[PDB]
Amino acid sequence: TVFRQENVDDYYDTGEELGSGQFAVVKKCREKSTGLQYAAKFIKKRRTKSSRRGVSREDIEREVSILKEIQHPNVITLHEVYENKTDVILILELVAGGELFDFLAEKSLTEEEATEFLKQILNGVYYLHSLQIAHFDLKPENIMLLDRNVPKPRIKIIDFGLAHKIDFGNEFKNIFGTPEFVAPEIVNYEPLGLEADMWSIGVITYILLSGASPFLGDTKQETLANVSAVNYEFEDEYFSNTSALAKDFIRRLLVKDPKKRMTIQDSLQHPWIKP
Ligand SMILES: COc1cc(O)cc(/C=C/c2ccc(O)cc2)c1
Repeated sequence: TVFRQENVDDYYDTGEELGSGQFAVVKKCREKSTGLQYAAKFIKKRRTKSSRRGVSREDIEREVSILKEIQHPNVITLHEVYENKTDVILILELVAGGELFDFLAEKSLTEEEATEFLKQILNGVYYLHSLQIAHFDLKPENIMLLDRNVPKPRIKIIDFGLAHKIDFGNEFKNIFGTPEFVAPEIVNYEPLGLEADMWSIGVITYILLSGASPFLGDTKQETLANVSAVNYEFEDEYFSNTSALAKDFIRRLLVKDPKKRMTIQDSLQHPWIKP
């Protein structure tokens, strides 16, 4: 699938940088014809068949295809896609309140503040999983606020760079996500499905309530070993005033066997969440 090959600079002006990663950088931008503001994600293309630098076109096309399907208040929307010899440039909805991760460093949240964020995450993931889309990269870095100066900020899931359609119940590919947030099946290179996202939600919930990462070791290999062994516990120093029902929600997500883990529908009916 080919994308728009006119120079993006003829149609947009760029501004402040919003984030940069391994092979991509995101810049605030403004469409000249409308004055509307977006986030331009420049993804570096691979320049040879067998290179390790840049992103393969198959991977770029999958991210674009997923983004084109989604329209939900808690997920980023795609506006346009351009390309040139060096980059694919996705013009994405602008979410400018910063990461949940940076918001988290400023506060530990109350259970109400946690559940207000968490319910929005669950609603976005419910939409995705209903479409058989696994995100495969859920973590505070990929949750951005619309306005960080309201008591209950609205959030959007970003970065569909690892997302896959799961039309056969599972996909057998390597997912090099962030060790602190990946499920045991990712660590063990097993077939992957929607369940991996539910584990990540359990990790996110633990962090929201405590400010601490449940599996984090001193090295990436320690973290991955802890994940595979389900080596976590609720430290009383951090959880002493957290309700047992909140701990129960987490416990039913941080389950090694994907088949025994709560699904997204289970998580919405769980007594901690269900109104
Ligand atoms: C590319 O690498 C990164 C790393 C990172 O920590 C954050 C971002 C921000 C993405 C983004 C997308 C759409 C928006 O509207 C606003 C931000 C990008």
